[PDB]
Amino acid sequence: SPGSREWFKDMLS
Amino acid sequence: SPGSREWFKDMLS
Amino acid sequence: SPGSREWFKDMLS
Amino acid sequence: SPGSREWFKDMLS
Amino acid sequence: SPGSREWFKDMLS
Amino acid sequence: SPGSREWFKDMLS
Amino acid sequence: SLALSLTADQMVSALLDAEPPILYSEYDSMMGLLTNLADRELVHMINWAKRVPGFVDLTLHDQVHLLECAWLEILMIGLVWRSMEHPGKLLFAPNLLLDRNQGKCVEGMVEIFDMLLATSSRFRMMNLQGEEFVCLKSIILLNSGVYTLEEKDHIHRVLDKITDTLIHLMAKAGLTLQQQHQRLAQLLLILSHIRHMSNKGMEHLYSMK
Amino acid sequence: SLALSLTADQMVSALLDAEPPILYSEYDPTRPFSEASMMGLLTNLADRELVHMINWAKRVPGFVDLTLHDQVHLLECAWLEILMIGLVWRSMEHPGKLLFAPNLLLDRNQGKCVEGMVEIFDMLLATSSRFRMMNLQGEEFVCLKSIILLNSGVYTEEKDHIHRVLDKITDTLIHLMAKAGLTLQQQHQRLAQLLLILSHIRHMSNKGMEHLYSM
Amino acid sequence: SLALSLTADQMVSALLDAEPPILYSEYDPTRPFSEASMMGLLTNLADRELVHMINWAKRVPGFVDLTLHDQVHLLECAWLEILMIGLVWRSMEHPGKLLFAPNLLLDRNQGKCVEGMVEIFDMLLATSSRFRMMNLQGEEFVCLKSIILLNSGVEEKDHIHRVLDKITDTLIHLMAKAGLTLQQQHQRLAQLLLILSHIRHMSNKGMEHLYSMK
Amino acid sequence: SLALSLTADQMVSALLDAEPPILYSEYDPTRPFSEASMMGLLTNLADRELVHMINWAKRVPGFVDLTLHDQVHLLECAWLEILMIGLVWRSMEHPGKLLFAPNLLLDRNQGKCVEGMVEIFDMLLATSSRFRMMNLQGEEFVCLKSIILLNSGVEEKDHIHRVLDKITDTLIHLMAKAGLTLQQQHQRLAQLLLILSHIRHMSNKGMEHLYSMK
Amino acid sequence: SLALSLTADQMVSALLDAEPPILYSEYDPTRPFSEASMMGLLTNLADRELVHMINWAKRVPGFVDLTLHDQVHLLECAWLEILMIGLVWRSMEHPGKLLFAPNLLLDRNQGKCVEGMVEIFDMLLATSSRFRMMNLQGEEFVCLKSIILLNSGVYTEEKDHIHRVLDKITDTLIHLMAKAGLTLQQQHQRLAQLLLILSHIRHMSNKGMEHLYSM
Amino acid sequence: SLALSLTADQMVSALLDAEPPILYSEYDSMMGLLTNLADRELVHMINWAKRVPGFVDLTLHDQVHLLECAWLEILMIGLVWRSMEHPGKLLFAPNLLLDRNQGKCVEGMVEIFDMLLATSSRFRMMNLQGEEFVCLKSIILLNSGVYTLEEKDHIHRVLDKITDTLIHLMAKAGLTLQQQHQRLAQLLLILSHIRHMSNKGMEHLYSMK
Ligand SMILES: CC/C(=C(\c1ccc(O)cc1)c1ccc(OCCN(C)C)cc1)c1ccccc1
Ligand SMILES: CC/C(=C(\c1ccc(O)cc1)c1ccc(OCCN(C)C)cc1)c1ccccc1
Ligand SMILES: CC/C(=C(\c1ccc(O)cc1)c1ccc(OCCN(C)C)cc1)c1ccccc1
Ligand SMILES: CC/C(=C(\c1ccc(O)cc1)c1ccc(OCCN(C)C)cc1)c1ccccc1
Ligand SMILES: CC/C(=C(\c1ccc(O)cc1)c1ccc(OCCN(C)C)cc1)c1ccccc1
Ligand SMILES: CC/C(=C(\c1ccc(O)cc1)c1ccc(OCCN(C)C)cc1)c1ccccc1
Ligand SMILES: [Ca+2]
Ligand SMILES: [Ca+2]
Ligand SMILES: [Ca+2]
Ligand SMILES: [Ca+2]
Repeated sequence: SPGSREWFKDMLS
Repeated sequence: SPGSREWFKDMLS
Repeated sequence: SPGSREWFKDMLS
Repeated sequence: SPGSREWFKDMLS
Repeated sequence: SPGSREWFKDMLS
Repeated sequence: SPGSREWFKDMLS
Repeated sequence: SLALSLTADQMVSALLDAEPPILYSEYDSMMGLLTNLADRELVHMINWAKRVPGFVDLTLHDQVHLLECAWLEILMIGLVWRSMEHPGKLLFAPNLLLDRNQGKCVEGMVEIFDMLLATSSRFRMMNLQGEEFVCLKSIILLNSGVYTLEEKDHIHRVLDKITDTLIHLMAKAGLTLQQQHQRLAQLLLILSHIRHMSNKGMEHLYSMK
Repeated sequence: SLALSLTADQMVSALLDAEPPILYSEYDPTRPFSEASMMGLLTNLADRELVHMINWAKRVPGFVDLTLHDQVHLLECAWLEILMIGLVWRSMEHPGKLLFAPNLLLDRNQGKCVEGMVEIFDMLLATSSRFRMMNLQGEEFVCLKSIILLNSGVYTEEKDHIHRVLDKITDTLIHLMAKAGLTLQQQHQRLAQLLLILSHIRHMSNKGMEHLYSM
Repeated sequence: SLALSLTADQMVSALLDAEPPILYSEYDPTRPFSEASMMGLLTNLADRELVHMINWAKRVPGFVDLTLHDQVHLLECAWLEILMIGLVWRSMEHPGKLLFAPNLLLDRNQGKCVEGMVEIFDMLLATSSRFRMMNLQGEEFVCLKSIILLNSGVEEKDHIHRVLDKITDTLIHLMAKAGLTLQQQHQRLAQLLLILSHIRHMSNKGMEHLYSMK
Repeated sequence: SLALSLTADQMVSALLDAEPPILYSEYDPTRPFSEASMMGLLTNLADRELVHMINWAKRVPGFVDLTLHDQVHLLECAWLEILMIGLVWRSMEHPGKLLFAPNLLLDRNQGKCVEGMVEIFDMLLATSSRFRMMNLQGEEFVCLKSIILLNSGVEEKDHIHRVLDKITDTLIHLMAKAGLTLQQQHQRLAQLLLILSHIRHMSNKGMEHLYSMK
Repeated sequence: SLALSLTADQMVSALLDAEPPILYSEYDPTRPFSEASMMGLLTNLADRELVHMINWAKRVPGFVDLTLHDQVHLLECAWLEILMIGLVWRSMEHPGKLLFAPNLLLDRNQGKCVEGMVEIFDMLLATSSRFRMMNLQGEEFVCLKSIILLNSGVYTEEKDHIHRVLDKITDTLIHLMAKAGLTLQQQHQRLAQLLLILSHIRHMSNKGMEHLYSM
Repeated sequence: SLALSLTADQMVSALLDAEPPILYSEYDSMMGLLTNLADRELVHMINWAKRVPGFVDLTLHDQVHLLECAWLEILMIGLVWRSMEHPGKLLFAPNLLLDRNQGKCVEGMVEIFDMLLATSSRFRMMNLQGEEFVCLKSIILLNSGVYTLEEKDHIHRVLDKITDTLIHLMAKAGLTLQQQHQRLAQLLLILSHIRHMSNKGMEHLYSMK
């Protein structure tokens, strides 16, 4: 979900 | 066909 | 033959 | 459903 | 078919 | 109990 | 030019004097008898035409054209005239009087027969006179092929003379001006029916050749 | 009966008011005529004019008083004559040409496109020429066309009614001519010239029907 | 191009002179309508009108200056809008009815004969009533119909744009000559052109209906 | 009604002040578009814009004078035309592309991602280019968008008609103030309103496309 | 490295230029709030702001120099603090209210719509009040928000880089205050007052995360 | 008011004189030992707070609020300070030194342990001084509950004094003006981490009740 580690990682790369 | 007896009759009544 | 163009021509001259 | 008559009615009243 | 592109083209040329 | 609001109040007056 | 100077009475006289004789049917099929008669009447028609005032002023070409157009109409109006006193019958000749049911002899003729009988009935109802009849027959001769221009102008003046002559006859008989115009119209409309019957007859004749 | 009560001026008005619409033709104007396409074009036009002819006939004084049987008979007999006189009228001011429609003007050479049609064209053209040279008036034209309707089948008491109607149209023609200033002699001469036209119209109709049957 | 040299009076005169004929319908008047027969009649009429539309379009100033390709495109996109504006025009004197032809006047209840058609009839009737209420003139009508043709479908100004500007000038001229104030002229110009949006809409719904029944 | 007492300056000021916010898009920028995801993005955006359209419409002079029924009808008929004119406006500075949002700029080749959509994209791009070529002003844009709302769908003049006349006056005022001659003013008014026909057309094609994919 | 070469004025410009868009909310405005609908509304807004936060973070001087792992870590730690400081900033000129969006302005009583939320609202409101009373400037705000990004996860050589970036933001805050005319004593006092705010922002984020987990 | 008149050197002296003793761990689970210690340190914290200049000027209500907010932060900053010379270990007491792997004794504590160790490492890298430490501990006391207004105005003036005092200490040590501002910022940012760790600790404590 938005704000999670995996979400940030997905969004950042 | 147009102009025949039956056509005139059909068209007139 | 009677009534033909040629016949009329011949009869009228 | 946004844009439907019923949706517009709901949103305006 | 009247009104089609091809019909208009035929009629204009 | 130590660290409670009431305990602090009692200790500070 | 001689024609254009005749009085109405002189025109009537000339037309009456030009009348051909009545022929008897003669034996060489009903069509055979009628053909025999018609071909004999055609010979008399030649000399009749030449005695119609104005006709011989025309060129040979124009005379041939007019007769070629009108001959069957002329035969038919003659037939109708002599059948007038014979209700329901056609008097082809004095010795050849046919009723409607005898017309069925030739495949096709009985359509023509009924039309001729209805026209003869009209003549009877109008009480058509001989002097009027001869005027109509001469109009057919000069009119039927006429639209197809001095020679054709001359024809129109002769046609106007014959109209004058018809009116003279009606006035003399005591018809009012209104009656004269009405009767002139009634008589000329008959020529449309005579054309029709000739066209139908000519169709029949050509198809059996 | 209304028809016999009409004055001559009322008859003219009624006949003028009865006139059918002038019809236009449709065709590809970038495509040359063939025998099939020209005959198809004239057939199409005639068939459409026949529909409008019915509405006109019903407005001709006296026609609607007749029985259905009599109406059918008169129209069945006269229709091609009625088409042809209309054609001749509209061609009057176009020497050498037949104005089938405002957008379909044909000359005699174009008549050769259909086998046997040029002979009919020539007859129609000579009749239109006659009209022009007589200076036929529109009021006379409508009288003549209605005479065709009432006369062409009139032999083949209700028949006495048609004859009184036909007599009224004659009165109407003479009235128009007297109003135009023609002498008595000129009135009877022109009445005859006009009625003799109708024998030629009948002839052309018969030749037309014959041509239609053969194809 | 000659079209762009026309005065307002000459434009009006050219557009009036280009008008196609008013077409009559043919049908057996003793037989009642069916869905098939009514749609059949309207289809036959439209197809005849299309033939005469071609002759009309070629007489609209500017149209023959265009390439064949552009002429075909404008007509292919505009023909139903052009039929509809004509219908709405000839219906003005017949409230509640549509005068398809002088001998074919159909009221709204007759539109229900053809599935879906009554929605179109009601839009056409409202448009006709709007033109009546505005007292649309024949000279204004011919300007609007040519605008439809030229504005059909979807360096500063091409030829079509320049011709459309001349038709605008002509509409304004007509209004000025009738005594309208400048404010009234601009207001009426706007009212008329806004109705063209509704005519586009009705054409789109019509083409939909025609494509779905084919 | 107060709306009909507004001066041209007050109308412009009210319409500028009614403008909705410019919406941003949200997406994973490291994931490529698919048909599903692009249509999904455009659908999400449109649906957000519809919410803000309601607040905008209530601020258009005259709109709240209407009954609830009339308000609903105008919006139901006009909403896609309103989205499209907005899109075309914000795309003017981006030839060959459509600026759906400040962070969502799509070129014509990207429109092919969604079956059928590229025909709509091309119409929208041409309209945007036309507005650019005309140097459409923001004040003119807001007048046109309100015209769309009020002219939506299909005794002398009802309320809507009277308000539309005031917006016409306002457009002409804007043109006059920019120094256009009277002829230029009427020509530009016509050019602008004719483009509304094309916007109607594009909306009809869009609604078709949306209904057929549902 | 660009970040360490920026003058203080360039740092301010870059931080101001990095700012995310102000987001609007969507909801039925004729429908009253419930606990579910209000929490749904704030969740929706936060989730959208998170997307735009990523684009902002990448424009913060120094951030993009870090590894992916470090970027994720700092954002994962700081995001709710970043949302809350932004919320407090935009509420500054609205005493008693929280301006979630320009069309979503809520007071503390509306916070009671969600169980346990009013306590958080009160903390946010006291912080916004503190901002107002300090007359916090937008240039200071952008410095503080970027300090949160770089600091909140900075314990949990590339770490020495972040610390030099953090020192530059401190230099930037002092520059802004000196330019405003504050004395040396007022500059260090205000630097402290501003940085102590960040301990309260951390506290509110922790309380927020706790509330989010419990529901 | 007495607090507001102290020089920087007098503030330092007062803060140093207020320091509580270092306690030894005592036996009545690892959590049991820590709880024992914490509860004993809380008693000393009461008298420490009362010796922080400015604190007893506040109302009883405000004193309770501030301590209720800050106490675990105060314990934690103390823990971090005394663990500074013990890399990788936390010196809870002289007789209770735990490494990171000993933190796994209580489900949940090892998250907290690593944070405390990273903070102690930061203190070591900054070479934090005792005089600086006592300033930070007193800032925690006065700041942590302070946003929730004369009494709160007074607190802000005392907070400003402690800032002045930190700067005085740094200037005295020979840091440049730039270094002083940078170090002040570095030290205050630590208090954000101390808040975080306290919030996490309080969560743990409440959930096991
Ligand atoms: C109506 C009677 C008739 C003819 C006729 C009319 C009047 C008259 O006095 C005498 C006969 C008729 C019959 C045959 C005919 O053939 C001519 C052949 N010749 C010209 C080589 C001509 C007229 C007839 C004509 C066509 C078909 C069938 C019958
Ligand atoms: C002479 C023109 C003409 C027709 C025509 C005349 C006047 C007019 O206004 C329009 C057309 C003509 C052509 C065809 C036709 O009948 C079509 C068959 N239908 C009746 C079933 C009738 C007249 C025609 C007639 C017969 C043969 C060849 C051509
Ligand atoms: C609205 C009337 C109408 C047509 C019409 C409009 C004005 C007019 O003057 C004549 C007709 C209409 C009907 C059918 C039609 O078909 C065209 C088929 N051809 C193009 C193959 C066109 C228009 C129509 C259009 C679409 C659906 C149903 C009816
Ligand atoms: C042309 C762009 C577009 C839409 C759009 C236009 C402008 C804008 O600002 C935003 C979007 C579009 C796309 C989808 C859409 O769905 C509405 C679904 N809701 C109403 C249930 C509406 C407009 C679209 C419309 C129809 C088909 C395909 C694409
Ligand atoms: C205090 C407002 C708030 C949120 C909020 C704060 C600032 C802002 O700009 C927007 C919203 C809030 C609400 C929900 C939320 O998370 C949703 C879950 N996502 C991240 C998966 C985050 C913040 C909230 C946080 C925790 C509990 C209840 C409410
Ligand atoms: C970080 C060590 C610690 C405590 C501690 C910190 C510093 C110090 O000097 C001494 C202890 C801690 C542990 C328990 C505790 O309980 C208080 C219960 N009383 C308040 C009733 C307080 C702090 C602790 C806190 C929360 C959860 C787990 C462990
Ligand atoms: Ca990714
Ligand atoms: Ca019938
Ligand atoms: Ca509602
Ligand atoms: Ca062609």
